[PDB]
Amino acid sequence: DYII
Amino acid sequence: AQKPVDNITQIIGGTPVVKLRNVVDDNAADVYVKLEYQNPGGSVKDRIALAMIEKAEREGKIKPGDTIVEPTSGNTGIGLAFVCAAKGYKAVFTMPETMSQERRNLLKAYGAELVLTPGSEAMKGAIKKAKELKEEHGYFEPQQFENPANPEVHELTTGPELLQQFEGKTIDAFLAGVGTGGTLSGVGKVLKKEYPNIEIVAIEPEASPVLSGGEPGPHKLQGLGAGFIPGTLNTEIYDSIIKVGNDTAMEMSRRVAKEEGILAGISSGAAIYAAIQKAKELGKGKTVVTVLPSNGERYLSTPLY
Repeated sequence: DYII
Repeated sequence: AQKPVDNITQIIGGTPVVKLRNVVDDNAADVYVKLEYQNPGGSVKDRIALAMIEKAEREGKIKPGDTIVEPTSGNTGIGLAFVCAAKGYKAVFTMPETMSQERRNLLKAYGAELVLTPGSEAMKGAIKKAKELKEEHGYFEPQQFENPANPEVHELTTGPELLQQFEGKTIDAFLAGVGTGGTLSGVGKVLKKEYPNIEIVAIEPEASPVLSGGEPGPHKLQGLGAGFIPGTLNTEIYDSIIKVGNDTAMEMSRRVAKEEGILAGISSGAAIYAAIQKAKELGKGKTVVTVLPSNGERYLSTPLY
């Protein structure tokens, strides 16, 4: 999933 | 060189700007890149980590020694870990168990505690667990996708730095990848005010084009593509959106390292690719600016390099  | 400071957080900001020479043609606009990996913690997220902690301190929501919590597998966790170590706070991060051992080692090197959530649950599981921990334990949650100090610090620091750097020049287009949207929103507000004819352009992954109206999906542009429209994104700030594919972004980051000597992350290759596309449209003599959020050294174990 996202890497923020 | 800066006079000595008592705390490393006093060197966050004031990042340099380099003009590109080789990956863009002499027929296109000039393209300039702001090196946000020159912040002392290594990414743009030093700015929002400092700002969110300092605002909560100034509002009495936290005091030195307190523990904060944030769900993050990326540069915001590194930023918050760095700032908390520098300012005397304790940090807890939640994240899916798919995060690399080296990335874990980096957060723990600053003294942070990690709470790993099921890999199959991805960020949803980490968000759920951070909220649970916040309510059980009284932790402060910065909330990078909602906290207004995120776009506000870009309105106060990153944006106005650019105005100083481009004095006596007109910026014709500013482009930025959207993760939280704080960079695009705060820089864009300041630049639109000073340069009312500027175009402001959002960049997002082709594979998860939620700002374009499409569906979220898995993608590899680290730092971008939250899969939703963040609270911290002003959806009115941009005039257009450029979608970038996984492979396109990685090919550009490789070109820029080899041909400009600028070694940056995947999201930087997406930003530069979009900025070159915009520069070709605007043609010679015009000025295009974008931001490079993170350094290529943080990606040596990914397919990028």
